[PDB]
Amino acid sequence: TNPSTEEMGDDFGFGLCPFDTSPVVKGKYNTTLLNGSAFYLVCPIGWTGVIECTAVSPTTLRTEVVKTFRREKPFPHRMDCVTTTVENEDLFYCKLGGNWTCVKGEPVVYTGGQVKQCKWCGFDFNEPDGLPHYPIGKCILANETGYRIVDSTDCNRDGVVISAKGSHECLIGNTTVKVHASDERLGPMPCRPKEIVSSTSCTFNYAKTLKNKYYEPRDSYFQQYMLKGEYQYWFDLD
Amino acid sequence: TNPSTEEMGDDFGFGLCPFDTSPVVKGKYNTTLLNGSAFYLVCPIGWTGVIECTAVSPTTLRTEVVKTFRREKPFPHRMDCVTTTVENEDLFYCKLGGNWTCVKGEPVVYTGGQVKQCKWCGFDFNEPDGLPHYPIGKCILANETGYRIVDSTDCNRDGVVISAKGSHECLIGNTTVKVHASDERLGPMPCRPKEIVSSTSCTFNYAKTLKNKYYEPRDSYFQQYMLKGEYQYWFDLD
Repeated sequence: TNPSTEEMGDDFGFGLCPFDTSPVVKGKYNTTLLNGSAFYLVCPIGWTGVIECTAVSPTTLRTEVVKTFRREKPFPHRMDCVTTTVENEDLFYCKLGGNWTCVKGEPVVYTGGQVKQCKWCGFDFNEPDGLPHYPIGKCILANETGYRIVDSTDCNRDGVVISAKGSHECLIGNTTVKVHASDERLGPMPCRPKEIVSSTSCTFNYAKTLKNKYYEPRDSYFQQYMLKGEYQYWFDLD
Repeated sequence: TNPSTEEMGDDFGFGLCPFDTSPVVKGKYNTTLLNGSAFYLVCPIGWTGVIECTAVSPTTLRTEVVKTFRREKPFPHRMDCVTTTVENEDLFYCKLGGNWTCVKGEPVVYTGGQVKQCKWCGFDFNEPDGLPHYPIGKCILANETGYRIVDSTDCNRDGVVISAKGSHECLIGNTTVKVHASDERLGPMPCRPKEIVSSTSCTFNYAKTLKNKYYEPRDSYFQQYMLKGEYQYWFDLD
């Protein structure tokens, strides 16, 4: 008295205000567990702030300070915190702090492991089948509950775009996925077809497609995607 | 006498030995009508040399030239001197000489008129709908007996050459021209095919082509000449 200064080292975290003073908060962000007398703060990584175990006269009008806990340098990572909160379902990496304090920043890029879910342009699958390269779009692991970005492929495969509204469905891997066209030239749909509806000598089987687009595989007796204009057929003779 | 010298006129014809003497001809071509003690010269178009009334006396053997008739510059054309013969079935421009005296040579040449037969690669031809330009190769009229000569586009029209031994029956005009292959790259069949064969549930026709050559026309449906490698096909898809 009056004032003081306790050079707050890195491993600061908990102490006791002196005479049951009424402390306050004024710094950079909000990450307090203030009691009313002593205190206890939660994962103050990168937190520049201070508090004065104050005093105030009710009757008269003045307010002083008996102990200042000052700070000017960052706090590196410390005890058991989490560097990754959530947002809707994206795993933005915790920028300025820890749990429930997590200020947002960048998304978490991909390093390695073994995946268990993947989502893209408005659809989600589970295994390599049908996709040009696995991983893609964005994915996650079995342990967690939010996605990790990695790639940013264009919802497009030469004229064919994977939106989420209109028109003809088709199955990549194992899941129904919508698709929306663009041009009108030759173009291989990357999505295996929906329903094979049919109807020895001259036998034919056929599906449903868009304009001038072919879907794998080619017919046997012709070796040329028997396109047509709206239906890619599949012939078979005796 | 002795040894005259009758420079026969440019309009010479009938012959007249004197006091009985079997003639002897020593000319360029072979165009002398020998009729006893009197010759007759029919069409000597550009012919020189000499011809002499030689006599034979059985006592001594002093052959005596009494009447020698001579021509000093080539003879012109006059009356019934046909200068247009043939060989088997091939006309040739009779260089020098007329009736039964066609020392043939260079070929005839076209210039117009009114035709009704043309010939090319092992098969005779009639109507214009087909070969790239009517007429072509060699042709004749209705009055003559043999063909002329005007053009010579080789019997090779895009990959395929046309010859005489099989192996596929394809038609042009109203004829029936044989044809054989030669390479693999995509080429257009220049002869409408012969027999159509079929095989509603899935109606379709098929004939025979070769490797990658297409018999016109394309089905409006798949709007591209289909093929297998050994056949070309035709649907009716209502």
